[PDB]
Amino acid sequence: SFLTEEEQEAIMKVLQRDAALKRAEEYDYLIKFLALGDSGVGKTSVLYQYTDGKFNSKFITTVGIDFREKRVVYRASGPDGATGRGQRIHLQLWDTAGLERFRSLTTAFFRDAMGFLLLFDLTNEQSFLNVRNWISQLQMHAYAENPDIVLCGNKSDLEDQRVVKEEEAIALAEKYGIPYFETSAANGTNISQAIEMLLDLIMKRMERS
Amino acid sequence: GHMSFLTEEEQEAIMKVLQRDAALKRAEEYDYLIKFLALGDSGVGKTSVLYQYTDGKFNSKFITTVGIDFREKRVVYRASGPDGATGRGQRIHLQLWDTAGLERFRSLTTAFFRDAMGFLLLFDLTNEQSFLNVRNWISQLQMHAYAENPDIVLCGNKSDLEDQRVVKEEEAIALAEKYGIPYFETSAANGTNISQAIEMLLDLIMKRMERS
Ligand SMILES: Nc1nc2c(ncn2[C@@H]2O[C@H](COP(=O)(O)OP(=O)(O)NP(=O)(O)O)[C@@H](O)[C@H]2O)c(=O)[nH]1
Ligand SMILES: Nc1nc2c(ncn2[C@@H]2O[C@H](COP(=O)(O)OP(=O)(O)NP(=O)(O)O)[C@@H](O)[C@H]2O)c(=O)[nH]1
Ligand SMILES: C=CC(=O)Nc1ccc(S(=O)(=O)N2CCC[C@H]2C(=O)Nc2cccc(OC)c2)cc1
Ligand SMILES: C=CC(=O)Nc1ccc(S(=O)(=O)N2CCC[C@H]2C(=O)Nc2cccc(OC)c2)cc1
Ligand SMILES: [Mg+2]
Ligand SMILES: [Mg+2]
Repeated sequence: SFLTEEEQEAIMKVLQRDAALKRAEEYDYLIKFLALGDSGVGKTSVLYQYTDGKFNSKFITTVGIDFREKRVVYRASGPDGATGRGQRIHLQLWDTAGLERFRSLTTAFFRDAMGFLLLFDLTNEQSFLNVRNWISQLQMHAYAENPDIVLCGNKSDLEDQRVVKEEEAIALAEKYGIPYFETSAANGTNISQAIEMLLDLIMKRMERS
Repeated sequence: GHMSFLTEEEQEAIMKVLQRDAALKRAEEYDYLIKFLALGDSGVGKTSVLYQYTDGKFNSKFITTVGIDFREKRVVYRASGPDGATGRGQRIHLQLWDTAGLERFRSLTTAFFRDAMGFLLLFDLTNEQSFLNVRNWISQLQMHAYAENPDIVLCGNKSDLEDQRVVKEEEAIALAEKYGIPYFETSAANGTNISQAIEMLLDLIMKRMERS
């Protein structure tokens, strides 16, 4: 078991990199958010796909905590399909280990998030079932009582082993008022649609300020 | 080395510390919340200094901090002035992070540097080794504070032990000057300078804050 020196140095590396990044943003605005979910659901894969278009299938469980950036451009996303001239958005995309060994390390990074990507594994029902607790965890620890969440039933490319019925998943999302997307980190289905939704939900919350 | 992962109990603690923090923060979403953070080697006096500060009390049993905690104290801060021009009393809600010191908690404690507008660095006067590591703490603070050239006050703690004092006074004033930081010699037991150092830190933060 016992946590090793080499793994802490990586985490100090991520931390050292975040601390550097914040010091510089000091684009148009920096929009931070955070992906979480049981481990082995594709947080890293999903984010990797989204940023780089690639996908490794070797499972490399996240060493506690990591983050990525995309310099995307956000546009209006207005009513009945409008689009006013949109902004530059530096993105920061936290990736949390879903394991026990880091439940208390990852939960400290919620404070830096402005939205959330809650992931489950369409091929693993317990991923789906534990989704309620994850949401509980987010109201309890995020920095607004009703934090913006987009849910993702990831691994949509593995139909011959999909045990979560879209009915049950849409029903869970409707019960909380959270957008649902079924996603694949293999081939990128809805990977863009889903995080951009969060971005809209997040950017629109700032124009309520 | 062989650093143990957090037991569930250990993680139980820290999760409710976090839960505590979340509420505090959300609640403040007639004041001015100010935070800072205690750090330095294990056993140098970190919690005790803070417990002396908030409750005017001291406990002899070493109760090593399980990763992270924080204490609060309401206070009134009045501006400094060029000819004793002390300004209006500001209510200042104070959150005081107490970080562990054992290395096995290093990356958990460093996470919280983004929440701390200043740092209270402790070594022990009865332990030169703790005093020697202080350079590496400042280097860890330059590296991971979310503002650069961050505000630090350095505390030589345990000053009420003079038969056990080993850190020469001059070596510390030296350091504190080379790095240009306030140095205080403190006692978490009798309370000598505890208040003065913490008041100094908030002052720095306060003046630093209104650079605008
Ligand atoms: N077919 C398919 N496999 C995927 C997809 N996303 C991840 N996987 C696979 O599922 C496993 C889990 O990947 P990973 O990104 O590490 O998941 P994670 O939830 O971030 N793990 P951790 O929480 O430990 O960081 C890997 O073997 C990966 O290749 C996806 O969209 N489709
Ligand atoms: N005589 C004396 N004892 C002190 C003083 N400050 C702390 N102590 C004692 O020395 C030990 C230091 O304990 P404590 O300050 O709680 O540890 P800490 O700095 O928070 N380290 P940790 O990272 O393990 O939580 C305890 O036994 C405490 O009671 C002081 O000024 N004088
Ligand atoms: C939970 C999600 C939700 O639904 N709402 C929600 C909850 C929390 C947060 S937030 O706490 O993370 N947050 C607000 C904006 C940025 C940051 C902040 O406050 N300050 C800051 C200031 C200066 C610099 C700096 O980086 C360099 C950062 C945002 C949205
Ligand atoms: C607070 C301590 C800390 O840990 N970090 C930290 C330190 C300083 C600042 S500072 O911007 O305010 N500042 C500008 C220069 C120094 C200092 C100042 O005002 N006067 C001064 C003090 C000593 C010698 C000296 O040379 C003539 C001048 C901000 C953060
Ligand atoms: Mg991962
Ligand atoms: Mg302590």
